[PDB]
Amino acid sequence: QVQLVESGGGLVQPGGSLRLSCAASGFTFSDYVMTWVRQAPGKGPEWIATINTDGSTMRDDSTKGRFTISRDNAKNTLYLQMTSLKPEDTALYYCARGRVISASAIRGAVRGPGTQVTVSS
Amino acid sequence: TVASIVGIFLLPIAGISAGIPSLVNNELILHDKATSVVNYFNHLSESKKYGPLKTEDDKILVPIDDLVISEIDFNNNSIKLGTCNILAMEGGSGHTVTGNIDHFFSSPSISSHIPSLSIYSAIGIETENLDFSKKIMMLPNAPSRVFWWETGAVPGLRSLENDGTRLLDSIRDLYPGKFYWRFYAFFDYAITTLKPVYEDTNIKIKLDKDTRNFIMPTITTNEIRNKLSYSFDGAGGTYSLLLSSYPISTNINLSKDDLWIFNIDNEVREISIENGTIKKGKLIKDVLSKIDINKNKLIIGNQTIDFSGDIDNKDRYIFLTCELDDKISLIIEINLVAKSYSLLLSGDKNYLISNLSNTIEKINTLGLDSKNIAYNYT
Repeated sequence: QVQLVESGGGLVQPGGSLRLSCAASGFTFSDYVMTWVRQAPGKGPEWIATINTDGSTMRDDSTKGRFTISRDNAKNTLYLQMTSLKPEDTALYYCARGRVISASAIRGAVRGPGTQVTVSS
Repeated sequence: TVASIVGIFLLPIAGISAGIPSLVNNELILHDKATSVVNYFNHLSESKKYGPLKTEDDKILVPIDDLVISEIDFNNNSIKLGTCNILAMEGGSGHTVTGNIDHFFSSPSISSHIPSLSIYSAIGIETENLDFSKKIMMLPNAPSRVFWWETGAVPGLRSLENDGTRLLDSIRDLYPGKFYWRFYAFFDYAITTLKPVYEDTNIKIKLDKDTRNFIMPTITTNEIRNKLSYSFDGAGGTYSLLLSSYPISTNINLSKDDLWIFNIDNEVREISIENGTIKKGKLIKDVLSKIDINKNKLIIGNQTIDFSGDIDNKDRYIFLTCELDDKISLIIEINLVAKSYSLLLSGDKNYLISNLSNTIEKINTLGLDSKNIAYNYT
């Protein structure tokens, strides 16, 4: 019954910006903290940021400034604003319900299929 | 005993003093200005002026921010240091020094194809006969590293003199011909950039038979945090560990009479960063709905605690603790071998029995089985 579907990825040129979104249904969105993850081949899943029910955030400081998580509870939507993209940012970006940071927690998460983001030269 | 469990802080996140690195062109830059770099070495020099651990608020031992401590031995009152190196220089010609300003006819060149230089060798940090009287300590936050670095044209730096430039000179003087951080070669040059390449670092904590309380640092850089692990050697004392919501790999070598307590209040609660410190919020829905218990491994949310040593002991219980209200504590009694847990609520009898309904709702909100519950009134 839980649905999570990401949108907004695509082929982007180095230095561009992109806003990802994830629509949610099947649960009370505002009751949950929510996470953005990205995953490239050859790496473990990478935790980007988690947004609390009060709009405060917890984030990796290597994504600092360039990636910004936000939520719109009335639209049941999670957002990830991305800025100054670079080829190393190429991955499948996906949303997960809850606060999932460790590899096992991410791989066991309630998550969407992801939206592919490709930055290349 | 459960009283001691219930008896088990505005400390900053890692990097508030040493700096938090940034990802620039796909590599971590710790500092990117000459004066900022010098200031990092000035910060490091505090390990000599104050020792490897500081004592904050006369209650807790706190290692120097970004000091690579690879072992803490509570039996021998000693520390081991890990690797903190910086790339060496080769070549150059016509070196002189005038007024402590190095000069070259041809400048030397930084190379990652020759052995790197130990920064800590130039500090001479005291690692022995340390005072471990305080029974609360924040764990070290610093993986081993080799600092790659760069020079650039930087004028007007010839009068800079502080404990950082002294340490940089000490490196230069200890490895003659292999390190120059400020020099003239037709133009004034200096180190402009510090680029750590971190290395997997296991931090061994050799416990004694005593009550030892540990705070895990909050490391907000994934690439640093993922290079670190803690390995505790139990000696039959009473041990507590306050886990960070930013998880770090942890192994516990269980001894027969160890009492282990893991404070999970950060893991079960909303966390944000304000003024360089942790801010706790409300409980996270279903954060404990899939506790994974095995003889050699416990998974609690984003926490993974591995267990070695006496892992086939059928009689041992370990305890997880957190606060449900400002007056009620939740203790999760775990038997790793039985792969089982039960719950204990602890607080004032009047308050607890009053708010019993509210409290069992919180337990169920956390995702826990509420079928086995004991009650401890104060």
